[PDB]
Amino acid sequence: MKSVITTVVSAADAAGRFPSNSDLESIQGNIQRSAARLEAAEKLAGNHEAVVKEAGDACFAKYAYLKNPGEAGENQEKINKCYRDVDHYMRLVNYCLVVGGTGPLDEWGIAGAREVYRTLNLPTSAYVASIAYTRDRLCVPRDMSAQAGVEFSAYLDYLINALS
Amino acid sequence: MKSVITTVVSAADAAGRFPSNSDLESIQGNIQRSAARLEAAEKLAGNHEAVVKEAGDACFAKYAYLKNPGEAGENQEKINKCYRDVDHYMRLVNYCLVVGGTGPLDEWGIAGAREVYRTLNLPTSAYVASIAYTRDRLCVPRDMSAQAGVEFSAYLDYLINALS
Amino acid sequence: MKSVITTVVSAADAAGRFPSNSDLESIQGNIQRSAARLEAAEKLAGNHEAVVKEAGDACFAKYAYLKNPGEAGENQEKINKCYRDVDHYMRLVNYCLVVGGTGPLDEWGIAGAREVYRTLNLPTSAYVASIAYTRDRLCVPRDMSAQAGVEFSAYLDYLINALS
Amino acid sequence: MKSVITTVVSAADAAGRFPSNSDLESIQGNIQRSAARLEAAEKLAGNHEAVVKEAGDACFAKYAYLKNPGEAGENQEKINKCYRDVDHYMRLVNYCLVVGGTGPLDEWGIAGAREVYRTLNLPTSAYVASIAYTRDRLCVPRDMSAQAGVEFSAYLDYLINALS
Amino acid sequence: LGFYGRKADDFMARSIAMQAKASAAGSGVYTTQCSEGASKGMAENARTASLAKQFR
Amino acid sequence: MLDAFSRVVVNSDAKAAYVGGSDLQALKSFIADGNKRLDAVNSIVSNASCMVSDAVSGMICENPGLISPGGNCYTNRRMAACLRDGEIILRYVSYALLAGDASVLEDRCLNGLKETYIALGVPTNSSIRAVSIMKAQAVAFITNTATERKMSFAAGDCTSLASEVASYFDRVGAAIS
Amino acid sequence: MLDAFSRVVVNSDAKAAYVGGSDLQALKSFIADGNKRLDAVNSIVSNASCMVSDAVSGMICENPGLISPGGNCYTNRRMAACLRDGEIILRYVSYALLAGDASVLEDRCLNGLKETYIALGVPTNSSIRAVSIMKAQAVAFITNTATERKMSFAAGDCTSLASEVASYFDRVGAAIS
Amino acid sequence: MLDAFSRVVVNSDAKAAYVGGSDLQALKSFIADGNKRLDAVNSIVSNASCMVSDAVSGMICENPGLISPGGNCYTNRRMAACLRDGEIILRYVSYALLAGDASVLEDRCLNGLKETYIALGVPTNSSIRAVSIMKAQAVAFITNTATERKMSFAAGDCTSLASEVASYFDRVGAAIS
Amino acid sequence: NFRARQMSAGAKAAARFNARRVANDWHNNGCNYEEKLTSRFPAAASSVRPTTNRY
Ligand SMILES: *C(=C)C1=C(C)[C@@H](Cc2[nH]c(/C=C3N=C(/C=C4\NC(=O)[C@H](C)[C@H]4CC)C(C)=C\3CCC(=O)O)c(CCC(=O)O)c2C)NC1=O
Ligand SMILES: *C(=C)C1=C(C)[C@@H](Cc2[nH]c(/C=C3N=C(/C=C4\NC(=O)[C@H](C)[C@H]4CC)C(C)=C\3CCC(=O)O)c(CCC(=O)O)c2C)NC1=O
Ligand SMILES: *CCC1=C(C)C(=O)N[C@H]1Cc1[nH]c(/C=C2\N=C(C[C@H]3NC(=O)C(CC)=C3C)C(C)=C2CCC(=O)O)c(CCC(=O)O)c1C
Ligand SMILES: *[C@@H](C)[C@H]1/C(=C/C2=NC(=C\c3[nH]c(C[C@H]4NC(=O)C(C=C)=C4C)c(C)c3CCC(=O)O)/C(CCC(=O)O)=C2C)NC(=O)[C@@H]1C
Ligand SMILES: *[C@H](C)[C@H]1/C(=C/C2=NC(=C\c3[nH]c(C[C@H]4NC(=O)C(C=C)=C4C)c(C)c3CCC(=O)O)/C(CCC(=O)O)=C2C)NC(=O)[C@@H]1C
Ligand SMILES: *[C@H](C)[C@H]1/C(=C/C2=NC(=C\c3[nH]c(C[C@H]4NC(=O)C(C=C)=C4C)c(C)c3CCC(=O)O)/C(CCC(=O)O)=C2C)NC(=O)[C@@H]1C
Ligand SMILES: *[C@H](C)[C@H]1/C(=C/C2=NC(=C\c3[nH]c(C[C@H]4NC(=O)C(C=C)=C4C)c(C)c3CCC(=O)O)/C(CCC(=O)O)=C2C)NC(=O)[C@@H]1C
Ligand SMILES: *[C@H](C)[C@H]1/C(=C/C2=NC(=C\c3[nH]c(C[C@H]4NC(=O)C(C=C)=C4C)c(C)c3CCC(=O)O)/C(CCC(=O)O)=C2C)NC(=O)[C@@H]1C
Ligand SMILES: *[C@H](C)[C@H]1/C(=C\C2=NC(=C/c3[nH]c(C[C@H]4NC(=O)C(C=C)=C4C)c(C)c3CCC(=O)O)/C(CCC(=O)O)=C2C)NC(=O)[C@@H]1C
Ligand SMILES: *[C@H](C)[C@H]1/C(=C\C2=NC(=C/c3[nH]c(C[C@H]4NC(=O)C(C=C)=C4C)c(C)c3CCC(=O)O)/C(CCC(=O)O)=C2C)NC(=O)[C@@H]1C
Ligand SMILES: *[C@H](C)[C@H]1/C(=C\C2=NC(=C/c3[nH]c(C[C@H]4NC(=O)C(C=C)=C4C)c(C)c3CCC(=O)O)/C(CCC(=O)O)=C2C)NC(=O)[C@@H]1C
Ligand SMILES: C=CC1=C(C)[C@@H](Cc2[nH]c(/C=C3N=C(/C=C4\NC(=O)[C@H](C)[C@H]4CC)C(C)=C\3CCC(=O)O)c(CCC(=O)O)c2C)NC1=O
Ligand SMILES: C=CC1=C(C)[C@@H](Cc2[nH]c(/C=C3N=C(/C=C4\NC(=O)[C@H](C)[C@H]4CC)C(C)=C\3CCC(=O)O)c(CCC(=O)O)c2C)NC1=O
Ligand SMILES: C=CC1=C(C)[C@@H](Cc2[nH]c(/C=C3N=C(/C=C4\NC(=O)[C@H](C)[C@H]4CC)C(C)=C\3CCC(=O)O)c(CCC(=O)O)c2C)NC1=O
Repeated sequence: MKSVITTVVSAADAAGRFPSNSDLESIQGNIQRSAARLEAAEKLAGNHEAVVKEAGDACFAKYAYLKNPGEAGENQEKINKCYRDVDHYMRLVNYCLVVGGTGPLDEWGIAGAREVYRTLNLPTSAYVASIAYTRDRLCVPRDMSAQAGVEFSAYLDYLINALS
Repeated sequence: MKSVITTVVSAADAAGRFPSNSDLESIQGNIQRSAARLEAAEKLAGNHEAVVKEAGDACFAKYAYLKNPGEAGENQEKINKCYRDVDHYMRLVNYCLVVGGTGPLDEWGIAGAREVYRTLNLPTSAYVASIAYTRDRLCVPRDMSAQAGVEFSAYLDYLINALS
Repeated sequence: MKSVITTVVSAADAAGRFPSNSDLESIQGNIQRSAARLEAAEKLAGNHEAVVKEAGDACFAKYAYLKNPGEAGENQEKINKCYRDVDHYMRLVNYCLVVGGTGPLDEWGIAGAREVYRTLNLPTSAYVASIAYTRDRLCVPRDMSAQAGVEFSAYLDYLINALS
Repeated sequence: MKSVITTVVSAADAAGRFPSNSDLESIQGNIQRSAARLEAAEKLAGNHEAVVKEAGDACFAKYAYLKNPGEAGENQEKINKCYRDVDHYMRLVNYCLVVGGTGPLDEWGIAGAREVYRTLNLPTSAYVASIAYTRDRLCVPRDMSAQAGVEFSAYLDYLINALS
Repeated sequence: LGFYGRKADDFMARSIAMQAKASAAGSGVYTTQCSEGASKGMAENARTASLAKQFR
Repeated sequence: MLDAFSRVVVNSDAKAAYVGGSDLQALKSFIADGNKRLDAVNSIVSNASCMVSDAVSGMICENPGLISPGGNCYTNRRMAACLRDGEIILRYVSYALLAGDASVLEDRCLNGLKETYIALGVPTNSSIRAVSIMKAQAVAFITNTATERKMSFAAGDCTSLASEVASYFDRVGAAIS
Repeated sequence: MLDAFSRVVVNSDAKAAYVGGSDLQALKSFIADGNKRLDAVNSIVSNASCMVSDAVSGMICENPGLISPGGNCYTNRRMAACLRDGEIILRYVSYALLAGDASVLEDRCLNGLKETYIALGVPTNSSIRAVSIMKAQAVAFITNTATERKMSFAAGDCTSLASEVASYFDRVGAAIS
Repeated sequence: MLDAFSRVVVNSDAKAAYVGGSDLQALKSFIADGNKRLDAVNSIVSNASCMVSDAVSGMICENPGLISPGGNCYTNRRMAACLRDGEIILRYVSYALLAGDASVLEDRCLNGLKETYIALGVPTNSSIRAVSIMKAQAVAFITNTATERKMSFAAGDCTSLASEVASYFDRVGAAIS
Repeated sequence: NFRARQMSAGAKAAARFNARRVANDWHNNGCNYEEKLTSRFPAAASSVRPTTNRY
């Protein structure tokens, strides 16, 4: 996991040490901006079927070569698995708005992503660019609050950053 | 444990090596001065009830503040445990005249003494000074032999040294 | 080096510790039997040219095969080096009667003896048996004192033991 | 004398100038040097009984023709006369380590001495073996401090530049 | 980082190892986890193992 | 390691569930009770040097048979290791009071903890008495119901945190048994 | 870890007792016997490679089952691993006599020794046979009943050491069985 | 490492000198002064907590520049390393007093030790002051010229060890200079 | 290898708690799977040797 609980209660154990006031201070920043963090979570829970479909053929507009046989998108059975694949990325980013850090991303959906995809001849360049479509796809005083998009947008360009 | 057996049969195992004549030499010094070492042991076995009582209120003369409530000597139930505490130090120093080194002291009554006492609000300054009362409390040609006090007195100032 | 000084002042440094009376006791056994140890040293200093010649062709009686070409004793130039070789063993055993332990033997003339000799096609079986000739070659109330031969003879069968 | 301080005094008298800090510079440069220089300057008064029967006869080990008629050992009181010129030439080496310069010798030792020794016909090429034994027996980190025997060499073979 | 710094650097790490040889021998035992040999003596032969590691 | 915000996502991922507001209101009330949790965990670690003494001196004033030599627990390094083992478990449970979840406990100490104790000769019946006195003083310390020591607070209910520490210490006691 | 000096202080440790003037007259035999104990231990360590070469040859005298190929002990590294294991009983039974107690023998080899030998396929009957050769040659070396080796001694008894060394090779014979 | 029994052999091994009774009698004085040599070393290890509290308090009595903050030796961890460095130099001279030789001082302490202190920033002049107090009290401890503390002894001259310990402490001082 | 299982019963019992004291805290931070691999298998997580000394 990955949160501020994974920082300070682990470092006090790594020092063999009490939860001193360095550790008690670090979780106060959760409290004053969990209200900033957790109206973003029900947006992509409310749009968990809305923006998966608008990101797939926005990716498949700029990656339209896949439909030949012998590639990653040779039939609709691939595309039926492909909207599963962006949504499984989209599940975890919703959960990282809850745990604070990128907890469910790294130990489940990020580490060893660069041992899988082109071995299964899946293009990694379409994977970041489907996400980079949704990275700029926001409008901060109109969709959500202004205190909600800066947790959302910093996780989506991280998904291009973590594949780097 | 801690003796010359703990030096040379362990270092030959730490070298992966025979008991060569470096190891056979080191125990010869036990033999020529065990007679020097082991008429000191029956002195404090003969005085195992004599000098526990003379050290407690010699300590409690120079530490007479303990008898208030809220401290380490608030009742006689503490003092009934307190003559147990100096005697439990006094048991081990008798045994170190037998094993040669400070064998029963370090692994039983010395290591982690500085994690216990003032946590139980017991003063460590009275602990060394009760022992330092008994450190100079000797008379080498009169109580024991002259070859017996130099093993005894070197262990008692060690008890102040090991608490340092 | 290898003596009782190499035991107790090194183990007190290996414990990070004072020279306590375990260390002060171990050298007392030097003092009471250095007179036992050091009339043996001037025997083989007095016979440093006497028993080198009597050990070479006692070895070369039971190892008489060496005089052919292509072996370890093909000329007198080998035998001129061969009385150097037993004397260089004989120098060190004289010094181990002075330092107490086998100090000059192991770090100079013993360690890595089993990487040299048959690589230089020198027979190691003649090396221990030239020494084992001199091992029983003693007479304890007649040559030296009775307290002198038991340091001498225990070092010579050690030379067969250290080559094992 | 030519000392550490005395150079800039006459240099202040040369121009009419004053002591600056560059005139004050090397007084620090001796007190940063002489933390161990006075050890061997004490050990020239601390080993001067074994070395008078080392360096007094180290001439005689090489110059064995001193007992020729017409030399310094034909009579017994002139064997004393070369021995005091090792006894004064290790009490003046005791006096030369402390000045900084060659202070005893350029007023008393070198002062005319190339004229002196060949009309009394004493060989000044035999005076080098009183000094050459004080140049090879010098094992520095066991006899003195490790810096101190390097500079002790430098006063000592400057005398060899005077005699040869 | 200096000749003076280089000859300083092996002295305290010898003292760090001799600090840590004195926690192994906190109680005065050459404790059995440290082994540096075999049955036959051969720690002079394992000197040449460790001085190879000193050299390599 | 894993906390109360992370307990609610490891089950939803096992059913591939997007976490919505059906269960978020338990965590809004958890983040409501953040400073209440803070005003709990300050008072535990403040006097915790006194708490490990009050355990192991109260553990032995019911049983002097440990200090009776030839027993397991008489000598001072043994008592140092007793006060090692006494503080470390109190150190570990204070991470769980901060977490609101006991998953910081279960891997770092609870794995094989009892089987090492019978391999060491530790009597676990004295251990379950010792953890009870630690449980006894801590519920009086997260409240202001101690003997003499009274920290200053803002008032209100803290028994819901006291049911968490009551569900923490016995889970250690279920693992050292 | 513990000499025959110190067997009589760890049982007085269990009673909160001290070594008073009744238990140590066997110890005042044990310190008056300092140089008769010393005159036995030169006689063992002088001929240490005799005794490991007399035991394994006498073991291959009585048993040609191991010398057969596919047996336990027939080949080169294998018989070299015997002279590892052949001396290490003699290596610590020296210190059992040097300290006077087999407590220096009980933890340093006898822990886990039997179960490794079935894990290595070592037959324990040849192990208990070769240690009985090592007992029979050691009791003829501490005394004056060897074949040719005649060291200088002062007369008197040392059958008290002959019973001490007989209670040692049986203790290693019970622990490799 | 190396000592007075081994000092007389390394100049004789360098010349292949078969050692006979021309240099034995200087060691025979070391043989006869065995118990006199141990008489000084047990008065110096019996007050070693006094001397480490006497010297650097007497060093801070003469020069208060170190306890000024921003100086060298002022704060709490900083004073723990003062007793750390100050005690270990007393351990090494007590090794050196026993060997008849400061060789064991010369290799475990006296290699490179000087410019580690100025790669740290230790003033070397304050360490000459602390070692000179440790030179001056130790020569008052090996004789009976202490203030209050008089142990029981056998009388006579023992200046020959006072010249030995004074030739050891300046070897410490010239090494750190 | 024999002197691991020879020496004690409690120091080798303290080893299996010590094996998590190098791996959990400074070798596999963030991976819970690699964290419970230590607490289920300490002796397997003890020769993982991530101090890259090229051995
Ligand atoms: C082969 C069939 C066969 C042998 C090989 C040999 C082995 C053997 N030896 C003994 C008994 C002893 N061996 C001793 C050791 C030595 N004796 C010496 O003279 C030298 C100095 C030394 C070897 C370096 C000793 C002291 C004994 C005790 C009796 C004795 O003095 O001889 C046995 C018997 C073992 C037992 O009875 O348990 C064996 C098998 N003998 C063979 O038969
Ligand atoms: C500060 C103003 C100041 C001090 C602090 C104190 C330190 C000091 N002490 C000496 C000399 C000695 N100290 C000795 C040690 C002890 N004396 C005792 O009575 C007990 C047994 C023991 C301490 C546990 C001894 C023996 C001496 C020698 C003389 C004497 O007998 O007192 C000095 C002088 C050091 C020197 O001369 O180089 C100092 C600075 N004195 C202070 O002035
Ligand atoms: C973990 C225990 C330990 C401590 C403390 C320590 O200093 N070293 C280890 C184990 C150990 N090894 C030995 C003994 C010897 N080692 C050697 C080889 C040395 N020679 C070398 O060139 C090197 C590499 C730097 C080493 C280590 C030798 C020759 C011995 C002699 C013993 C013998 O069989 O005669 C020892 C014992 C002595 C010591 O204090 O080092 C230990 C504890
Ligand atoms: C957990 C998801 C981490 C993470 C793990 C990775 N580890 C990689 C290699 C690696 N990891 C370990 C420690 C761990 N792996 C094990 O198999 C065991 C024990 C059974 C442990 C404790 C080791 C020792 C190694 C090297 C070889 C190996 O795999 O065993 C790895 C591959 C890249 C790399 O070499 O580092 C990954 C991705 N990495 C993460 O991002 C999360 C936090
Ligand atoms: C469609 C818009 C994409 C595309 C998607 C495909 N992904 C395929 C397999 C696959 N994808 C992932 C990553 C994703 N799936 C997950 O289950 C999780 C985590 C919960 C993530 C992040 C994985 C790990 C796998 C392999 C296992 C699996 O099938 O789930 C896939 C099928 C490939 C095949 O079977 O040949 C497709 C079509 N591929 C594309 O190129 C566009 C960009
Ligand atoms: C009275 C003259 C003393 C004093 C003594 C007290 N010690 C108390 C507890 C205690 N003491 C030790 C050290 C000692 N006891 C041992 O069993 C052993 C080793 C065998 C030693 C060295 C320990 C480890 C403990 C804690 C466990 C125990 O009770 O044995 C004590 C009771 C304190 C309390 O219960 O509050 C007293 C009164 N205290 C003093 O201040 C003077 C100097
Ligand atoms: C003659 C009775 C011997 C025999 C002797 C030979 N040794 C030869 C070389 C040699 N020997 C040693 C060991 C010995 N020499 C030493 O210098 C020292 C230590 C100070 C010892 C213990 C060494 C290390 C060497 C190699 C270097 C050297 O030459 O000194 C030798 C010459 C062999 C050759 O050059 O081919 C001979 C003849 N050889 C025998 O077989 C009988 C038993
Ligand atoms: C100056 C340094 C001393 C001092 C030296 C003398 N000591 C004399 C006798 C002496 N000292 C001891 C105790 C000592 N020997 C040991 O073996 C041990 C511990 C390992 C210690 C502490 C003894 C037993 C003796 C008598 C034996 C002897 O040396 O003959 C002594 C007189 C010699 C004599 O009596 O024949 C001197 C000059 N004595 C002093 O007064 C200052 C403190
Ligand atoms: C801000 C982007 C610009 C302005 C207007 C627009 N509003 C748009 C709204 C829109 N957005 C989505 C996807 C949306 N739903 C989600 O859950 C998430 C991510 C978490 C996103 C981005 C959808 C389906 C709509 C249409 C229905 C609606 O209005 O809610 C938009 C995109 C184009 C569109 O489909 O309408 C623009 C443009 N106004 C401004 O001033 C900003 C420039
Ligand atoms: C030497 C200290 C001075 C002299 C005479 C004294 N003798 C004293 C004896 C004494 N000592 C004790 C305690 C004693 N018993 C022990 O088991 C141990 C330590 C292992 C000690 C120290 C007791 C109970 C007595 C009195 C009975 C007796 O004489 O045995 C002593 C202390 C005061 C006293 O109680 O008598 C002094 C003083 N003579 C000298 O020349 C020494 C200066
Ligand atoms: C004791 C062995 C038997 C008896 C008489 C013998 N004396 C012999 C003496 C002898 N030994 C040597 C070598 C000798 N010199 C040394 O330096 C060393 C070792 C350090 C030794 C062994 C020499 C050159 C002689 C002859 C001159 C002399 O007597 O000193 C001896 C050996 C044969 C011989 O050469 O004479 C025997 C036999 N008497 C007994 O009762 C013992 C059985
Ligand atoms: C205080 C100042 C002082 C010195 C600088 C040295 C140097 C020195 N040596 C001698 C004096 C002498 N030096 C020698 C020495 C020798 N003759 C030889 O042929 C050999 C080379 C060498 C053998 C050791 C002799 C023999 C005399 C006396 C001259 C004589 O009486 O024949 C003298 C003459 C005055 C005197 O008698 O002391 C001086 C100054 N010694 C000192 O006292
Ligand atoms: C015609 C039917 C119709 C609806 C029911 C809603 C649809 C709707 N909204 C919510 C979801 C929600 N609904 C509410 C609103 C409330 N929650 C309460 O308990 C209060 C009674 C009330 C306050 C006014 C909130 C706050 C959430 C998000 C929290 C959650 O339920 O998980 C849920 C349950 C979880 C989910 O699926 O998201 C549903 C079915 N829109 C519709 O068109
Ligand atoms: C002021 C300076 C100063 C010196 C130069 C020496 C000089 C000196 N060295 C030795 C005597 C000795 N010196 C050494 C030491 C050594 N032999 C070697 O092979 C190495 C080069 C060297 C350091 C390892 C030895 C081993 C002896 C005794 C045996 C011999 O003479 O070789 C002696 C005889 C008495 C004694 O042991 O002290 C003297 C006076 N001492 C001093 O005070």
